[PDB]
Amino acid sequence: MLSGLNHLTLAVSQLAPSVAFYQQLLGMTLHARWDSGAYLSCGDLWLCLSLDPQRRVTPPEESDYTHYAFSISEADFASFAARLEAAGVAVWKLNRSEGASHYFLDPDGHKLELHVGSLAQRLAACREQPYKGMVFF
Amino acid sequence: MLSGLNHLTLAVSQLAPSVAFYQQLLGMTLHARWDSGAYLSCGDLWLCLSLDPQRRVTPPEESDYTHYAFSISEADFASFAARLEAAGVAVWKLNRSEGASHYFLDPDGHKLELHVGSLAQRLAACREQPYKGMVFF
Ligand SMILES: Cn1c(=O)oc2cc(N)ccc21
Ligand SMILES: [Mn+2]
Ligand SMILES: [Mn+2]
Repeated sequence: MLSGLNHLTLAVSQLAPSVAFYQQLLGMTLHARWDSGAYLSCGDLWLCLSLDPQRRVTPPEESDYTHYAFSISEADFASFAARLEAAGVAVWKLNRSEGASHYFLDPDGHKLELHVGSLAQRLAACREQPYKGMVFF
Repeated sequence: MLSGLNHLTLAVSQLAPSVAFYQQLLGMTLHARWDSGAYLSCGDLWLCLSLDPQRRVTPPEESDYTHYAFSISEADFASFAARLEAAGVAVWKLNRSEGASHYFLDPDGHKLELHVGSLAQRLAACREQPYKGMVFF
């Protein structure tokens, strides 16, 4: 039986700016760094950055909707989003189709998101404003 | 401050086989489905499948090392790997690291993994046998 996400591994093209982005800009905890990667945590999430010569810097119009959302509190959301904006962090989506979210890109174009709220809260919101054809189990 | 992974969203080319894969084959809980996606959970993980015509069914040689690892106990690992093998699920890598790992592909070529072991376990092993260039914090 599967019990959750053990880790998220992101392929990166340049290790140093990617470590800086996740550690310095996003505030995640850096545990170790080596010539080809780094291990960070974000709460219980184990994040691995893996240096990969195959990774390309990808504009958001060239990638699909696969994305990674990080939890942030209602009290912290707006100022964190505004700080990313003021720092010049690129974006990829503006319309809030799944609640309170800020959509932004990492240095390689990985699609990231700040989101306020749990799955239970999103299901409750969807009952009132459901997506087309929505069924709840 | 970011407090964890809020959700993982995978773009999918065909919703029905992706739901069958994550719900029926992998045993995740299906909470809701709509015309263009689904919400599932796996322990604390909130997974969203998003129907996206831009998703390509991508051979593993054509994607980078970005991947998503799910937790499983050591005791359950071999029978879950055998379940995936019975269903003909392709493997994209052999394990050569600490902790059991099974590297498998979803219907669209998303790179997945079953892994046994925590970040703390990995860091302890790395302390004893550090990777090239490894620094701890
Ligand atoms: C700046 N820095 C650091 O904090 O840990 C490192 C490890 C390596 N391999 C190279 C550079 C660093
Ligand atoms: Mn999202
Ligand atoms: Mn892995």
